[PDB]
Amino acid sequence: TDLIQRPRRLRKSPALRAMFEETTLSLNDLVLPIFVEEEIDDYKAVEAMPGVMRIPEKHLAREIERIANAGIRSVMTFGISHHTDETGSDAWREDGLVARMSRICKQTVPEMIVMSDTCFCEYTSHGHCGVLCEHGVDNDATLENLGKQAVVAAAAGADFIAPSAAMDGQVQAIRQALDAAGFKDTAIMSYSTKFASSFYGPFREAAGSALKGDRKSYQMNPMNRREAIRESLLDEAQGADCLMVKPAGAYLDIVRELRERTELPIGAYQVSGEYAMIKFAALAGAIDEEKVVLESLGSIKRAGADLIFSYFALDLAEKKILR
Amino acid sequence: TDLIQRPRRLRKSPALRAMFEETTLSLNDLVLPIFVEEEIDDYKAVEAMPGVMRIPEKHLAREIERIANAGIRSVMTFGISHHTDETGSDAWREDGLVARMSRICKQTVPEMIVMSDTCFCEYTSHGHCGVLCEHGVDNDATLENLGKQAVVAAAAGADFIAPSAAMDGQVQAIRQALDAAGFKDTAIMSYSTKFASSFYGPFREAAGSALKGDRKSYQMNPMNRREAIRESLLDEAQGADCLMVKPAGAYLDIVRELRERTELPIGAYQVSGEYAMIKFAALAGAIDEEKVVLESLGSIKRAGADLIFSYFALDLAEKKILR
Amino acid sequence: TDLIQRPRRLRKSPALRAMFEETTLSLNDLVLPIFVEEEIDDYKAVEAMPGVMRIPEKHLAREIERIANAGIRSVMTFGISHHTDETGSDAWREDGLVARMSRICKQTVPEMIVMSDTCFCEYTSHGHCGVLCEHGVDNDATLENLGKQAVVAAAAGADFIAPSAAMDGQVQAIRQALDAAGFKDTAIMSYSTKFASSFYGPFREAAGSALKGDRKSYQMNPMNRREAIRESLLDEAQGADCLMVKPAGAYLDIVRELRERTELPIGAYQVSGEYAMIKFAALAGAIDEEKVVLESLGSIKRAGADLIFSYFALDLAEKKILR
Amino acid sequence: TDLIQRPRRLRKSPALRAMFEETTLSLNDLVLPIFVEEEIDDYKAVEAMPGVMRIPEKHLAREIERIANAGIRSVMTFGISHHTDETGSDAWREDGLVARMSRICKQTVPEMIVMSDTCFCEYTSHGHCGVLCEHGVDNDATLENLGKQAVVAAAAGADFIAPSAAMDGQVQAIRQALDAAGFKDTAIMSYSTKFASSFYGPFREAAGSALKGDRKSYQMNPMNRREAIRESLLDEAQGADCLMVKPAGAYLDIVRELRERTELPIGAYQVSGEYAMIKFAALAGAIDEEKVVLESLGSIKRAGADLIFSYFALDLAEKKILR
Amino acid sequence: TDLIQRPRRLRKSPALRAMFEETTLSLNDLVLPIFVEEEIDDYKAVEAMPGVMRIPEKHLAREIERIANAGIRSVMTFGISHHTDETGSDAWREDGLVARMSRICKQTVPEMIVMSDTCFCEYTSHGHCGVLCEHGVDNDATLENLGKQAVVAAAAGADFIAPSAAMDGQVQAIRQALDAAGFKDTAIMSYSTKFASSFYGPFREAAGSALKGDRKSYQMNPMNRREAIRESLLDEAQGADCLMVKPAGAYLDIVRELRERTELPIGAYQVSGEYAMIKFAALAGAIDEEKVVLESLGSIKRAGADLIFSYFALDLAEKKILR
Amino acid sequence: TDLIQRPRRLRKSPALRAMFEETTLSLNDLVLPIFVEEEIDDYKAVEAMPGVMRIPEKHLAREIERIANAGIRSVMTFGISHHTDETGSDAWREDGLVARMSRICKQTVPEMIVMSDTCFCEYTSHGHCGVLCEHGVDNDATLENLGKQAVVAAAAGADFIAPSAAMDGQVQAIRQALDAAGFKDTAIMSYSTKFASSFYGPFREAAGSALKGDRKSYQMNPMNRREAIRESLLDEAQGADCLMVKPAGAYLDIVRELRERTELPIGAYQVSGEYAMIKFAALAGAIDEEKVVLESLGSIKRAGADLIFSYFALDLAEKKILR
Ligand SMILES: *[C@H](CCC(=O)O)CC[C@@H](*)CCC(=O)O
Ligand SMILES: *[C@H](CCC(=O)O)CC[C@@H](*)CCC(=O)O
Ligand SMILES: *[C@H](CCC(=O)O)CC[C@@H](*)CCC(=O)O
Ligand SMILES: *[C@H](CCC(=O)O)CC[C@H](*)CCC(=O)O
Ligand SMILES: *[C@H](CCC(=O)O)CC[C@H](*)CCC(=O)O
Ligand SMILES: *[C@H](CCC(=O)O)CC[C@H](*)CCC(=O)O
Ligand SMILES: [Mg+2]
Ligand SMILES: [Mg+2]
Ligand SMILES: [Mg+2]
Ligand SMILES: [Mg+2]
Ligand SMILES: [Mg+2]
Ligand SMILES: [Mg+2]
Ligand SMILES: [Zn+2]
Ligand SMILES: [Zn+2]
Ligand SMILES: [Zn+2]
Ligand SMILES: [Zn+2]
Ligand SMILES: [Zn+2]
Ligand SMILES: [Zn+2]
Repeated sequence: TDLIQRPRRLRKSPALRAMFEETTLSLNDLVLPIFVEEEIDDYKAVEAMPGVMRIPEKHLAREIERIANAGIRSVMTFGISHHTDETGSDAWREDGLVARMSRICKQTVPEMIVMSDTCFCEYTSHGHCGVLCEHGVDNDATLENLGKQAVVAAAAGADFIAPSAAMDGQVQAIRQALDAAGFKDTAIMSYSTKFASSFYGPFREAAGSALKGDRKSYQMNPMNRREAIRESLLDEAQGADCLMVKPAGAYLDIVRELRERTELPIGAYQVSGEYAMIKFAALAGAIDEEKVVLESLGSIKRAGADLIFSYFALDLAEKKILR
Repeated sequence: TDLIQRPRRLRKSPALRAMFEETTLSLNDLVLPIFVEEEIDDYKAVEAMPGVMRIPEKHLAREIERIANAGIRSVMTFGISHHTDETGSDAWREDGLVARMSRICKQTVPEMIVMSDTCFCEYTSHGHCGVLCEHGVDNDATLENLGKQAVVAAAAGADFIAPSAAMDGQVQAIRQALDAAGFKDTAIMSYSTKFASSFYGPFREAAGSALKGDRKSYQMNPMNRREAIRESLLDEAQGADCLMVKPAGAYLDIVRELRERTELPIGAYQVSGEYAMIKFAALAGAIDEEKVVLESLGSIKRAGADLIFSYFALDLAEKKILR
Repeated sequence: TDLIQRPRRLRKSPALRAMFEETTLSLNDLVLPIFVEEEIDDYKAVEAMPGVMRIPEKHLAREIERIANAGIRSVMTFGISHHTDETGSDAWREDGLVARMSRICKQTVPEMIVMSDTCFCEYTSHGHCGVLCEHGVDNDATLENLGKQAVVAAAAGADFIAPSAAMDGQVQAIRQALDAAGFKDTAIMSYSTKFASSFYGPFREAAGSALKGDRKSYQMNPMNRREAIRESLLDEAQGADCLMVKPAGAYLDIVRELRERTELPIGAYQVSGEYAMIKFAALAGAIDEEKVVLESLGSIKRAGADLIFSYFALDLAEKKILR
Repeated sequence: TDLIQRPRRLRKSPALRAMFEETTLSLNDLVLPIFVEEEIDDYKAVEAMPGVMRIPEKHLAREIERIANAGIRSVMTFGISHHTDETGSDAWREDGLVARMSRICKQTVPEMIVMSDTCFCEYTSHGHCGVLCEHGVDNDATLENLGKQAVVAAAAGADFIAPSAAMDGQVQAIRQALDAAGFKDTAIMSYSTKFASSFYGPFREAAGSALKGDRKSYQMNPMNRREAIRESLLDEAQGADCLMVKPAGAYLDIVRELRERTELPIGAYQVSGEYAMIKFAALAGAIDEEKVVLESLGSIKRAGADLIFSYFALDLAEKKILR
Repeated sequence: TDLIQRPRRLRKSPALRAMFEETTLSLNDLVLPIFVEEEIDDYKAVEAMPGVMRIPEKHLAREIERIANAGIRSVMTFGISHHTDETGSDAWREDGLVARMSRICKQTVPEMIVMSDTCFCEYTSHGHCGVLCEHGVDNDATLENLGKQAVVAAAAGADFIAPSAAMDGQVQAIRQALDAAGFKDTAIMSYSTKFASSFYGPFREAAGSALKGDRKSYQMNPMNRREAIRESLLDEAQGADCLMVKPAGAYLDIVRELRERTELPIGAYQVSGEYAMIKFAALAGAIDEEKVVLESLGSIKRAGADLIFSYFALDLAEKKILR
Repeated sequence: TDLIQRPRRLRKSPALRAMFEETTLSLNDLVLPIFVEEEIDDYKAVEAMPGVMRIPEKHLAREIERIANAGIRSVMTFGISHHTDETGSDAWREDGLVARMSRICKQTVPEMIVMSDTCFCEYTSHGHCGVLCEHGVDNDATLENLGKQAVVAAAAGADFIAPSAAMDGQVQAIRQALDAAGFKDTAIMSYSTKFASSFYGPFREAAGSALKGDRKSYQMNPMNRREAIRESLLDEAQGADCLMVKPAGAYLDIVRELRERTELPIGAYQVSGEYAMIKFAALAGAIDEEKVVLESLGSIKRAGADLIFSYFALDLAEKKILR
């Protein structure tokens, strides 16, 4: 045949493929989500997320040291509340679970970058991400509370306040609140593009969010690509230090489009449902877990993500699979 | 607070979200991959693909009628061979499994759009997609054979010849051979950007591909986004009627980038590993299968895919979930 | 003051800066240029390149093993000739220095990616990169000879034929000659954009190029950015597998502009003058050598280079500074 | 051979190359950095920067007249302090070294465009670019001081206040301060994109900055190209009259990307380490200093810089190498 | 008022404006059009072009020496014919005026870059730029003759063959004829975008073009900007070494649009009508000639022209106004 | 010859050329500049602008009726002052020449769109466009006065206030001033991109501006294309209703670049020097005035101008050359 162009020439050997690989994945690209349950004794297994367990608050010092020894540079904290109410007020109490998870992490490992999930669905009796109303989740009532929670977590040592409530103006609210309390240097990792996904079931079981309905009046429609970009750019305008796309696995088109529309770092969340789909397919012997995990995380990097939130990070770190 | 812009305004009710949904998915967007096994009597369950089964050649006429009655408009045929050899020559036999699958489908439902998968990994003793040589898979020898296969599948009635061998210049070779044989109107559905993915294990089980090594010397590197675009644009230059990204699920950044680089239709293959990942977490109770399938297929459409190859297509049709 | 945007927030600690670093450099990005001198016994120090030495052909098998063991994946071969003449014909001798360098490397480390520098300035009595004529360097006569050289270097095992003669149509000539001789799978690493730079003095000393005038009638003008892009895009049109910008150091605007104009891999040559500039200020105590080398190579990667030709590569490998 | 396109046609002679040269370099493109040491008698040689010497304040009138007679249109002043303290308060004293270097230059040569380096690393006991804190260099404490120093240098006659502290909001601070003191016409040359480079060693020896640690908590990461663009555009937003990339030699990709993102003039700093690398390689006889200097400065122009800060400017001017 | 942005800041002095000037004009940018009349003894003044005169062929050797000594690097030759006929055949006579003008210039100043105007309007009895037929000017018959003219001007030493006949495919015809005759290195300066302008009256007077009608059936419509770009891009596709916009003065939007659509060098012809307009208002005392000429030529450079054909070039050179 | 593409096909006849002409010029595209001298009796001829005469204020009613009867839709007024002082205060007197020229025009012809030139160079003793200072023309002292003049001309009936002072923030100043006085509906035609051209000599003689020096500290440098765009976009930001490029003839590249950077209407001024160059070349019989005038104005339209200020408009209108 007559072909000047033969893409296969650079695919002949492992060495050639290595030399021409366009995207790299390292441990530094990973942020590890940790679930911490207050007022409890033993680690609790999360059924829907094989390998994942609620860390007892009294064992957090031990765990964050373990995580840090594995090479993990960062964690995103999620608390399981034993003090849920109507407005999730435990979250903004100077000594509530939110403040303490941060405090225990920063005090045990000063160099650990601690990102504090910032919401109310794990602390409200109804399970919704804010103050409920005859209306639904009240946007501006919630903004006030997010700002209050932001200040106590910032005071507790959190490096990033990561608003995941999907409230309009959330970044501005929190930016205004941190600044006024003297936390002008505390960064905001905004879950800027957060879809009303059906992939969060395993996470709600693990973080114990008591929601019976859905989050469609605040988390955005999965189908809306132009809206997804607008969501994140409104947060860049508001001062966010880092932007994010969640879920990440089935939204790589969003990640890539966003990368082309901002100079800001972009995080991407490999959600619980993705973790779950890989784990159960591997358990059924249908796929090779490690190859599938590396290809998955690699694609997220390829699409333009600077940071990836992944429940596989520790195992990848300890088993020296990523360095 | 004072916010003029409130994305949440159009999220208040199901009616508002329906009005403002940017992407829609119909039954028409789906192409159904079918496994046909010659010389057998009972349908065989594919263990790695819960719900999928090999159709006995003797029952193909009944199954294609069933699919057509469900409202499925197109299928992609894959055969399980009982006559494999070194070069997979049964594939270009005027009456081999490949020609017969097309013949039966088109004779049974003349309006059925039949896409014939065009390779050899299912017909070779070594399980590689072409002629093995001291070299590895010999590109040009395989081009010769792919052309011969093309003419007999077209001769049997295939509407599209779909090369999945990942050989350079495969679209040009198939186009010349078809035109020369008087099949200038037969279309080419090129598996233009086809990654050396770790997500095809379930498929190889279902199709009986006898491969011990890998396809890394022809299928392309998962990490190479620039190369991915170049792979499809080369096929556009050689005459493909339709391009394709495979896998789809973890490659929607690629689908989006390609959509913006061509005016040609783009197919996306929701591969066996993606199907198994959904099926197995649904069976373990971790996710809602239907919600996850529709969100996954919807994402593929949102990223820019015009057609989606999906194993869930017949259930979606029969359960009237998509019309 | 009141600033919402504070770039300094992600600069506070080594961990934060590591997380947000946009570019990374690995050992894999580097290609090692090697000088091999036939008919000699002792390694010769190149005075202008502190630390570099000509490898005796008799010791090449030992040095290529040493480089391969350091983890270097690829080399670019340069010979010092003891059999120079008017047309540099030893370069296309089935058993000349050029063929032998490749033969030895590939025989010794089969997995070594061997790029054979393809020119004549090291084999001609006049030191010009081709056939001298009343005219100057005769483009088309040199094209003929470059093709012949290509086939014998491919015949000896070179993985890439790297034309550095700066002759028009050199990639097309080399591609036709290779294909015709049955080397359709041999790749071309074109020195596509190669400037008539004043930074090659150390290299000419090390390679023994016997040139009294300059190369301004073939190598291109350092000031011509539009022409630079056009030079590489022409080579893309002629089939090059990889393009290149040489020198790299003072031409990262060119690397960036080319990166945005092609999907092809781009190499960048950190030339001898750049190496000498770093080596000599490091020896005078003016800078920290290691910090400067890594920042320089990192910049080349940041600008868009996929591969970097660098004389510092073996020290970087052995001192485990890059992996 | 058959080539319609022959790039070499316009390279045949010096006249042709001259006619088609795309980029030009003149003396007007150069700004000369001068080091002035107070309370001293003799010129002090800078070991790390051969040819460069600290000018005794009492000899500044003589030197700026010499510089101006050579054709140099502009200088950037750097003072060596004999009055260093905790906050570098000498810099904002109406008669401190900063104010006097400007005053002596503008009064001796009224047409000389004087740019005043605006920072504190040459005036602080610790050597850091601002007010130190338990925290590190205090951003907003430093902004106040930069504004105060800006007003006295502006009052002393400086044409450009050139903030090189790498503090967020620095341009706004200084713009606000000059305006309020009635210096609304005084321009700001912002070191808008200033990297935490390893190429400043020779400069710190010459300007005597007493820093033991590093500037990584304020000067930006060398590897971050998207961040580099954002840095400069934030300064355009803040009112800067001219933008700048420093270092310039190994950041030509940054210079070019920035040129494409703003209508503003862009300066580029050929730093001390670059000056040093060229001087020591030339001293070792490895390169031709003049050819290498002109090619270096030419590339900076080629990449998009309107002005170039260069320690070679005077010699280039006196030796009538550039006009 | 409160304005952060004050463009006036960099306009305060001649030194500041010199520093920030974005475009420069040198003697090197200019090409001098020369009129040579065979069989005459005295230089003839062109009334419509104050200052321009026809050079007697007998004095051409003296004038080309004069131009070369002024520092002019290139000329465009135009002959006044005493041997005109129906097809302008003296133009392709091995020893006709066209060949002789080149011969004399190149023999006298070998380094002179000689561009030979390539047409027939100066050699035909009817004054049209080619072969007249029942049809009008016959495109393909004129292509034949333009090729023959090309080879004899190249044979005489012309560095560039400049077709100004406005015939379709003229660059391809001239390129084939040159290559075939062994002139593969002769360049083509195509008058690629050449408008059917009303500004050539002075030129026709000076060149003696005997035309009674117009050139509207070959030269293009002044109003057609899309067509203008298409005209030059077609010549790029046919191999031109350099493109051109003629006239220049009232077409700088075209120059700018073309600059952004090609990487090729672009010439711009400051035509006779533009020269006469400047000369006559300068003579009537309405404008300052020198200031207007430099501003006009500067504008042409600012718009993107690499070379400018200008009748003012020798005065500019001799009066040392441009170097 | 073999040419699929023949641009000449659509040039064969006047009908074809007419059908495919891309740009049109009509009378509606023209605004006519008128000079009105107060306290005088007879029309005064402008020597430098043949055909142009100062209209005696007492004859303005007659002239604007004549102009309006010719089909002219608009005029730009310029007054010749008999009451010049230090600040040009006649311009903001409720009954000064500025207010009266507008009043007489709008009252005689209510439908006439009257644009009022808004500056001080025709009313200041020194001839500069504003309040002089030890500094030069005081920007903000001038802004106050421009606002005051804007209000009286707006009150006098002017439809457009056209600031031609080249003061920073001029549009904002005037927008603020008109709004506060209740002239929120009065439009601003900003001479947004106004170069320090050498083409205004004839205009200064006609409008009698007493300037001995130059306007280079406020009108912008002719060579600065990026600055030219920034000038106009700052005015769009400030609220200008229409933008403008002056001069227009030699700045068609600017006009085209601006057209691509804004949705705003763009005016272009065919200045006095252009008018003068065409008139004197025509008088000398060197060019055809009408063909040259139509081609000139046509090019300005072609480049992107919506409106053209032209001294030829009335003659073009009366002679029914444009309709
Ligand atoms: C290409 C890849 C199959 C393989 O490599 O085995 C042709 C079939 C694509 C679908 C595979 C799947 O669904 O996993
Ligand atoms: C091209 C230029 C070499 C020369 O002109 O002598 C091939 C080698 C590139 C590397 C030269 C270096 O490292 O200086
Ligand atoms: C093309 C047009 C000449 C014509 O049509 O007479 C070749 C010469 C261009 C320069 C003409 C001028 O300077 O007016
Ligand atoms: C976003 C929404 C979670 C929810 O429960 O709605 C904040 C946490 C994201 C992680 C979800 C996951 O991993 O599935
Ligand atoms: C920027 C930072 C200098 C430093 O010492 O950190 C201000 C001066 C730039 C010149 C540095 C050089 O020339 O090396
Ligand atoms: C702009 C500047 C005129 C000046 O005299 O500086 C306002 C009027 C423009 C018309 C000038 C002309 O027609 O030459
Ligand atoms: Mg939001
Ligand atoms: Mg392919
Ligand atoms: Mg080339
Ligand atoms: Mg900054
Ligand atoms: Mg043409
Ligand atoms: Mg302005
Ligand atoms: Zn929540
Ligand atoms: Zn296959
Ligand atoms: Zn060479
Ligand atoms: Zn500093
Ligand atoms: Zn002609
Ligand atoms: Zn004025």
